Amino acid sequence: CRAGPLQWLCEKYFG
Repeated sequence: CRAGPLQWLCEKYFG
């Protein structure tokens, strides 16, 4: 995961 632009996305959706 891109730990900035997608960080929120990865945590929320992708666990």
